[PDB]
Amino acid sequence: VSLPEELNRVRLSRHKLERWCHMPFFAKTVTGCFVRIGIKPVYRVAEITGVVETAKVYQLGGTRTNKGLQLRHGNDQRVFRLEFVSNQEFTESEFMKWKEAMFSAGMQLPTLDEINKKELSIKEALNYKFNDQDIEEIVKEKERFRKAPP
Amino acid sequence: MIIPVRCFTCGKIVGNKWEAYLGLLQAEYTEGDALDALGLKRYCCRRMLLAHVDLIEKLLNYAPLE
Amino acid sequence: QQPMIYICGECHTENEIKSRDPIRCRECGYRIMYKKRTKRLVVFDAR
Amino acid sequence: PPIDLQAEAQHASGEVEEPPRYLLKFEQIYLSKPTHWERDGAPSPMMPNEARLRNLTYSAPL
Ligand SMILES: [Zn+2]
Ligand SMILES: [Zn+2]
Repeated sequence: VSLPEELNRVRLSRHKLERWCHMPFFAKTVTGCFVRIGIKPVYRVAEITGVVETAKVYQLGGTRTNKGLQLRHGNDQRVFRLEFVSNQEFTESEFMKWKEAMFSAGMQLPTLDEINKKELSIKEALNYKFNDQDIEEIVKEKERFRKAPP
Repeated sequence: MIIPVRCFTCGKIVGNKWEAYLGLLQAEYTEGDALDALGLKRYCCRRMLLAHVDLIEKLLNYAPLE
Repeated sequence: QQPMIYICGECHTENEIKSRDPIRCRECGYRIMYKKRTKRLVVFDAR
Repeated sequence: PPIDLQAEAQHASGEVEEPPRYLLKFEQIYLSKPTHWERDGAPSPMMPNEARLRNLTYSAPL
């Protein structure tokens, strides 16, 4: 990956990740994507490694989630909430900030052709058919963090 | 169900007075006194408020369509 | 160009139920759903 | 009346058998509240309006 435009395909926009905040195998949906996280002119494209748990429930638009996200910027890896991610796309410098983070960690750089099998997973995650026994587990997520009377 | 907009017989608007009438009804006014205060003298007009049933208050009890 | 959006009963929330998808709300899983108002034009004379 | 059933003698023993007999007596009765089970059998409260809209029978299991 040597062009700041192409990483935007595997980038999670905020209008769509809320609609995927309850997609099954979420730990298979977000692991590998990139986000425009908020943390003077420094900002970072973070590596989504895993999904962890925070004890703080925050509202992501209409939905609310205590879920945490295991982000990493080359060497700096920790939990984050879906509150500093923005819907806006990656600028030129922020992608280089990510390259510089990968250069400083010694960690292997993604090849340009590798993205094709990752970007397609999101299309199947969006076009997912809700026919199975997902109802108990989907409804359980909202009742866990939001009161029963609404 | 909700206050008729106009007097069935004569055509006088009676839809803009139900809240006024309810304000009058909070006090011990007899159903006739409220009409007297609102100036509705012909019985055609008076029948409109005297016989009205505000059921819409019951209709609001139902869960809302966000 | 519809994913076939339906309105839940007790949730009142638009849920996407595509063809041959079970009519259940995304939240509460209630089985009752109502079709959303038509997008077709609706006009009355008020008479 | 409580049931008293006696097995039909097969006469396999070659003698007039005294076949085993099974007896049943009904005791306590229970009635749940109105319960709606989704197609999966998951129990949920059956509300009259739910039964009305789903053309269900507003009933409770016994
Ligand atoms: Zn009149
Ligand atoms: Zn629902």
